[PDB]
Amino acid sequence: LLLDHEALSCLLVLLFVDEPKLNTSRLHRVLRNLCYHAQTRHWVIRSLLSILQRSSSWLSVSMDAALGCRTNIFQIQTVHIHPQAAPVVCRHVLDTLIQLAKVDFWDLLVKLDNMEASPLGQLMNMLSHPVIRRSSLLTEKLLRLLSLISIGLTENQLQLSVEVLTSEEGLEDAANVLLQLSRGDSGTRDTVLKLLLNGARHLGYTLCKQIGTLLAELREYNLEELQLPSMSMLTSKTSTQKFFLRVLQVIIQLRDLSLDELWDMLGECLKELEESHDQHAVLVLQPAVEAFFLVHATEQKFLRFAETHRTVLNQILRQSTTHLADGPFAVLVDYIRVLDFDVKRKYFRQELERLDEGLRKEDMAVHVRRDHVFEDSYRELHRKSPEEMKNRLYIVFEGEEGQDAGGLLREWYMIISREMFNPMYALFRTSPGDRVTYTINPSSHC
Amino acid sequence: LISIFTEQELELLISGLPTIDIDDLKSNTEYHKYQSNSIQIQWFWRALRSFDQADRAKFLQFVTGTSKVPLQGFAALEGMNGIQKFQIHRDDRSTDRLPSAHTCFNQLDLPAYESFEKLRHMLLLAI
Repeated sequence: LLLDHEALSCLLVLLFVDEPKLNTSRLHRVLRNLCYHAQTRHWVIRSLLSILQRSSSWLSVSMDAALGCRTNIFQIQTVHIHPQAAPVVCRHVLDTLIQLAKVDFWDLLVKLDNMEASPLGQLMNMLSHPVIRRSSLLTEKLLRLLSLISIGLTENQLQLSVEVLTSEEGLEDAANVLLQLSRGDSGTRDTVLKLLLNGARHLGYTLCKQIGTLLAELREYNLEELQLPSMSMLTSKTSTQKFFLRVLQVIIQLRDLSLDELWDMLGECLKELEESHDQHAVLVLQPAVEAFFLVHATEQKFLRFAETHRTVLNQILRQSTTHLADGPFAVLVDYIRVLDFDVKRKYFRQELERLDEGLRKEDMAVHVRRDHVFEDSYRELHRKSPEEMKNRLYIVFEGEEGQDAGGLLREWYMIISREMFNPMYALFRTSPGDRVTYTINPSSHC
Repeated sequence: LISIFTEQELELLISGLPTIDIDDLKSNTEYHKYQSNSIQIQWFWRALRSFDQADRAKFLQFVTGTSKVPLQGFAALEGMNGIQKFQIHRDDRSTDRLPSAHTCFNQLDLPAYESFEKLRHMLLLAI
């Protein structure tokens, strides 16, 4: 027992006072080092968690909380924290708890003033309490904390409401929590999967209601650009589309949802957007399409979809910076008629760079004579490796002046593509029908 | 990885998408059973103008056998027997079959499709 509970209480009072200057990382490292002693750790954490629950004269600490309101952080009459200061006491305590997770107090505190795995249940209950559930920052920190600690039914319901209701990093830490819980028990896996499905069905039902208003309003728009107000609640960053897709990506990450009323009305809605002669107007349904192709086309029906909306899914992909062969729409790589030429060209060049991403490319000289370029290049390269060809070639003509290498390369390629069709090399001959094309010269054995 | 392109698209990848002077082609088109003011021909020009550069190139490949645009313009469009202009023929066969091409004559046989939309659909499905 290096330090007593009164000295620990004096240190912990520093978490309430919000001073920017104060070095709270050093204070966290002091508490961390003190918390190597198991009894100190246990009392410290039980106090910090009592501070969170109680957030949800020496002790005269005035925090400027709002306009014209300078609150006292402590109301002593059984010691309460004034709810204006609470979100800061929460923020500092969760900042300390994240480090202690990487690695009585009130009665002592009034005595002054007059002069991992078990409490995971409390930290999951904390999600219900209003100062936390309001604040996206405190929620993100508490979720990061839970995601570290994870390394019951209501407590998972409260963790899932964090996804069905409102933080991409905090909800990816919530995904980590829900995964690492499912690693724990088949029973928590099952209850959290089925309650994800329950929430995803609610999200799907209300998404079908929203798209039903959108489609109806597109009917009323045509029957007489697209800024349908029903679109606002789909454009929104916090739209049920993004919630539905997030939840489905977590379900599919746990696998290692019957909604034909949604999928067929997303269908007729997309068809009625495409018939309405606007293009980016589809993109307000891109995440619902990506959910459709997540739930279907499991690692057919998605192909009839991609057929009847082919040019639309191409507009989607062309607009999307999601890498065609790294995103969800990768499955259709092998059914290639469902992409645009320039989409396939982009896919080509990105997949080519992915396969060749390990090769460092250098610059590489090719020394040729203006009158012999073809044979000098053949001698230089024809025994070179593919990876030596993959180097950036720069061509030097003997004694010629320096010039722009890009124009000089374009000239070199032009001259080579010409010399290919000199009959002296016997590589290519014109089609006797067309007379402008070229095919292999069957007299190249000369 | 190259097999994602079609046999058309590989030409468009190696030699690039051409710029089609539709005015030069139209000025160098021969109409055999259609006429220049036939409704299917006005539909043809509307369709081909509505087609993107790649579908125009695929049409040029469809009718000439290549995407190569003649440097001198389509007045210099070659066929098997010297300069042969692009040419549209009415295909008096059933209009439930695609147009058909005889590229050595730069010849299109084109059924009398009943509507702009249907003609456009059939041509786009051909290319």
